[PDB]
Amino acid sequence: EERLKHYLEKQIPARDQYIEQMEREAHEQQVPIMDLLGMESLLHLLKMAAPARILEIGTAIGYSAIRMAQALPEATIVSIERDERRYEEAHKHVKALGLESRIELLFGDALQLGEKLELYPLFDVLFIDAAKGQYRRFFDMYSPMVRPGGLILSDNVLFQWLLEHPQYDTRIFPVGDGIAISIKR
Amino acid sequence: LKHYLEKQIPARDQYIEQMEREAHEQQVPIMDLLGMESLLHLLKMAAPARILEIGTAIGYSAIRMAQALPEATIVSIERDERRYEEAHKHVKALGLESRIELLFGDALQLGEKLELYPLFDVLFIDAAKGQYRRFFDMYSPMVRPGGLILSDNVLFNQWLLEHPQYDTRIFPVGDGIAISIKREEGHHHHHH
Ligand SMILES: [Mg+2]
Ligand SMILES: [Zn+2]
Ligand SMILES: [Zn+2]
Ligand SMILES: [Zn+2]
Ligand SMILES: [Zn+2]
Ligand SMILES: [Zn+2]
Ligand SMILES: [Zn+2]
Ligand SMILES: [Zn+2]
Ligand SMILES: [Zn+2]
Repeated sequence: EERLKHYLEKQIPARDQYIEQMEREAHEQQVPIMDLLGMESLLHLLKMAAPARILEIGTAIGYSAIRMAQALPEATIVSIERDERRYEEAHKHVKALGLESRIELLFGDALQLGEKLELYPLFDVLFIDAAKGQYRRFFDMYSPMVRPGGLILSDNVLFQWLLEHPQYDTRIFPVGDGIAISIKR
Repeated sequence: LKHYLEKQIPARDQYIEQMEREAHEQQVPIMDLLGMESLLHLLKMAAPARILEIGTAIGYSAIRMAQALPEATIVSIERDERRYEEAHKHVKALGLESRIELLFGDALQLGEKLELYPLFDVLFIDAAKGQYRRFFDMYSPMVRPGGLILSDNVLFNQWLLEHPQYDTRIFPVGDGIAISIKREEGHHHHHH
């Protein structure tokens, strides 16, 4: 509701000038990114969970990975990105902010990166956007890489096997178009 | 979407359901069901070991948190003698006495007692109950860095939002829940 959203949106502080330009670039180049309010909510949920390690599927231009790394200065992010041009942009944006060492960008097809990643230590958080497709495939491949007690955040989940998945305690939260928060048993 | 979220509620133990109807029929402060379910999920996500609550009422929130977090301990403070006695019986009913410690007293008079306890991961207070700000100031130093202060009934706030030692956001669930995350000479002047 506009009243409530006006109230909640006035609470959003300014980002780094470089980050605000990234937001403009994404709009200009029709690259979806999370809305400012949804993003502040997600970053707050992550701060509450206090993760050391985050795996994100679908880097795009690196906006979400950079926002997370900046909000969680002691976390490390691994982010997977298909395409070279978005991947290339993302790499430069990460480097621009000196975040190479805390954001590992993997290029490219998450489907043939799972063999690499299974030698990594378990992740505290997995972030997947159901809207980028192959949702069931990435959940299956990467959920085993999340620690017990850990979180899978599924953006756009409703846009049932998840909700009824025996190993996960799942609830949908009103962030953006609905985000599933699944806590691993 | 918002209609789907409206219905997102699993059945509670019959005894808990009876406590809910009782709170309603007897007009005892109780967290609304959708806010409660969201709060419990956020707590599970944060995995706190030690929770302090100011305002036990009849023990509904203490009980539901203890049930959601089987490893955690809860300390809860209530000033109304009738409510405290009822809460104590409900806690006993459910076999939860070893994990829920109920204190009868005025929280604003119990600071020195509570200082003795180990730091809490979560402080739960109610923006709709009296003395909210005094409770915040008094008990926030008893929360660990990185810990949470959760405030119920925040929408249905400037001082809270700009209080320096906390990173606070308001979540639009139930009646509004604020989640505040705790941040980490004289003659001497001669000679130096
Ligand atoms: Mg309420
Ligand atoms: Zn750029
Ligand atoms: Zn390939
Ligand atoms: Zn929408
Ligand atoms: Zn009524
Ligand atoms: Zn839950
Ligand atoms: Zn009763
Ligand atoms: Zn204060
Ligand atoms: Zn209400």
